[PDB]
Amino acid sequence: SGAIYVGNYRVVNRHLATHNDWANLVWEDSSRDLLVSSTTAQGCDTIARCDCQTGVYYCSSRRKHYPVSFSKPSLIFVEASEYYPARYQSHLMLAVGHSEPGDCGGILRCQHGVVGIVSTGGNGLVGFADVRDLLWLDEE
Ligand SMILES: CSc1ccccc1CC(=O)N1CCC[C@H]2C(=O)NC[C@H]21
Ligand SMILES: [Zn+2]
Repeated sequence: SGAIYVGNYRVVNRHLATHNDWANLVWEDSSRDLLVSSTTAQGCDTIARCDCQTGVYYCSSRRKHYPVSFSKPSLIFVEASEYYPARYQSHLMLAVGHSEPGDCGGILRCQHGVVGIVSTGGNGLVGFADVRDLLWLDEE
C-alpha cells in the first residue's frame, strides 16, 4: 500500500483505490495502473520533473529504502497477477529489486522529488508507474 500526496491530490495504484477514491475521482488510467483522487488537506510530496534513471524506492516487505537504477518509462509486457490479466502496462520503469504485491504504493524518488510508485514485480524486478509527465499534479 501507499500513496503520493501532492497539493490536493492523492495518487494511488488504480488496483488499490478505495470507494472514497472512486467517489472523489480526478483521473484514472488502467493501462498505467494509476488513479488520482481529491483531498481536503494539502500534501507535502513534490513531484520530480526530470529524466533521472537513478533513485531510491521504499520496499514495505523489507522495511527498507533501496538505491536503484531504473529504465525509462516504456510499454512492458507484465505477467498476470490477482488484479490484472497478462497485458502490456504503459509508462512503466523497471529495476532490479525485491517486491511482493503489498509493496505496491511505495515511492520511488530522485534528487528532484517523487518519480513514481511501485506497480509490479517478479523474479527480482520491480516495476514503477511513472508520474513525472503528469504536469497537472503541480496546480489546481
Ligand atoms: C510488486 S507486484 C509483485 C512483486 C513480486 C511478485 C509478484 C508481484 C505481482 C503479481 O501478483 N504477479 C503475479 C506473479 C508473476 C509476477 C510477474 O512477473 N508479473 C506479475 C507478478
Ligand atoms: Zn530527478
